[PDB]
Amino acid sequence: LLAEHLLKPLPADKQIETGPFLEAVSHLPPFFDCLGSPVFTPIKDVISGNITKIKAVYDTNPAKFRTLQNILEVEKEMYGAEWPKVGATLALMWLKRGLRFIQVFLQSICDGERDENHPNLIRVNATKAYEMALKKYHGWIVQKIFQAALYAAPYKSDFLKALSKGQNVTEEECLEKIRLFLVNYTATIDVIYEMYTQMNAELNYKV
Amino acid sequence: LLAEHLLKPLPADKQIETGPFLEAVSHLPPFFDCLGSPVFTPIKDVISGNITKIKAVYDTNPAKFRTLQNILEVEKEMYGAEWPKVGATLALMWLKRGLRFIQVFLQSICDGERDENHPNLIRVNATKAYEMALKKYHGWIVQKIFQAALYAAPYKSDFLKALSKGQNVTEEECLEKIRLFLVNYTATIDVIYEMYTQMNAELNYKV
Ligand SMILES: CCCCCCCC/C=C\CCCCCCCCCCCCCC(=O)N[C@@H](CO[C@@H]1O[C@H](CO)[C@H](O)[C@H](OS(=O)(=O)O)[C@H]1O)[C@H](O)/C=C/CCCCCCCCCCCCC
Ligand SMILES: CCCCCCCC/C=C\CCCCCCCCCCCCCC(=O)N[C@@H](CO[C@@H]1O[C@H](CO)[C@H](O)[C@H](OS(=O)(=O)O)[C@H]1O)[C@H](O)/C=C/CCCCCCCCCCCCC
Repeated sequence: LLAEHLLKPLPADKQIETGPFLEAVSHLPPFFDCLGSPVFTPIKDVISGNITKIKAVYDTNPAKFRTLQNILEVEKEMYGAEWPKVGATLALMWLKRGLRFIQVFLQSICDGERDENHPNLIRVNATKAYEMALKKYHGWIVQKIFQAALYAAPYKSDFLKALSKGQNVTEEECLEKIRLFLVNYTATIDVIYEMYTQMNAELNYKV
Repeated sequence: LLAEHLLKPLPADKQIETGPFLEAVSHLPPFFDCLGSPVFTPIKDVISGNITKIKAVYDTNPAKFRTLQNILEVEKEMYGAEWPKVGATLALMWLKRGLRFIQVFLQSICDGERDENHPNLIRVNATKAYEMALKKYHGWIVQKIFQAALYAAPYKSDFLKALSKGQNVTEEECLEKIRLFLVNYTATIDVIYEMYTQMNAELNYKV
């Protein structure tokens, strides 16, 4: 149930408190265990791992790492020339990309983007999310692994069904709750991308 | 370095002490982080997860769960009709299959099985291991994911190189240490398979 854990709104100064953020996004990886296939469990674990790494660094000193901007600027100072490919900065660099993937996927579904010829699939939505969020950073083996995983994707009706877990709500109602979640989720992700740009903390290497 | 953590020999009564076993096989999953690609990290984590689950159950009562046979017979009693698809029995059911995969792969390399036309690849060895250990239990998406991952497989020379980490030893020496490790490793795995048969604890479902 996405809109039961809305993200906070951005404050005027656009600084994101680390503790609240981590707590919010930590409700996202489990969803990957209700998409119908064990092919997604490794994906839960990849995104959780990013979250766990940021929390581990935050837990060393919450006041020093109070906001996400604090994390980047502090680690830049701590690590010198190995930064930004170290620590929580690297974990959040990759986290923002998974989060962005989810954002683009959910927004595509809610904007009614679909394959007219195969309308209860979610493949076009996942393929667009992947091209926007992830593909730039994956070598061809991983891109092939994505293309294989796409076939385990559930039908759209089943996917919406699992997002409400059985609430007996119309798809229309379901999509409206998703639109609501997307408000502060997109705004937050955009601010994390903008901070990576302003700090020159973004790297373009492929895996 | 495989032969620095040899498995114990089997005792006369062919009972495998749980603590020692777990400690031994826990040196195996890290190796997946030195094969040259992030495609294997999810694999480290899948096998570690099986090991972690068995240890978690063992830690509740070491004396009740002293041997692997103890685990199966105790859980059969604890869980009734959900057994063998529960608890440490299910974790070890899947563990033995990963361990068997590694065994068949290493033994194939050491027996000189190779593609004459592509002699410094390890693909035929991985494909045989997969067919012997795993394929029976994978649906076609996962089989496709395996076929994609096969392309991240290192060259044989690099793989042997990483097993000695840089020891300046001939491949011949390397393979002889692997043959030595394989003695008590194969014997132990075979006893775990035989216990699954004798207990009727083996399930054939696909993922
Ligand atoms: C709430 C709604 C849910 C929305 C989702 C519904 C979608 C359903 C639709 C379609 C299904 C199709 C598949 C969808 C795929 C979903 C993708 C979600 C986003 C995933 C994000 C992946 C990010 C990524 O590429 N990561 C990559 C980079 O990770 C980072 O690497 C860094 C070093 O360069 C660091 O190590 C870093 O670690 S840390 O310590 O700094 O934290 C670490 O996190 C990571 O390598 C890729 C992971 C994906 C797995 C690819 C490999 C799979 C191998 C499979 C092998 C199996 C073969 C075995 C056969 C028996
Ligand atoms: C020391 C020497 C090292 C030797 C290895 C060198 C090999 C190098 C050669 C070639 C490389 C080619 C790939 C090689 C593959 C190696 C395979 C190693 C053995 C792996 C064993 C897999 C076992 C397996 O199939 N497991 C399956 C069943 O697991 C069990 O499921 C149970 C329920 O039915 C339980 O949940 C159970 O959990 S527990 O709680 O009870 O413990 C759990 O462990 C498991 O589903 C399969 C895992 C493999 C990953 C497949 C999915 C990958 C998805 C990738 C998605 C990425 C897409 C994202 C794109 C951005």
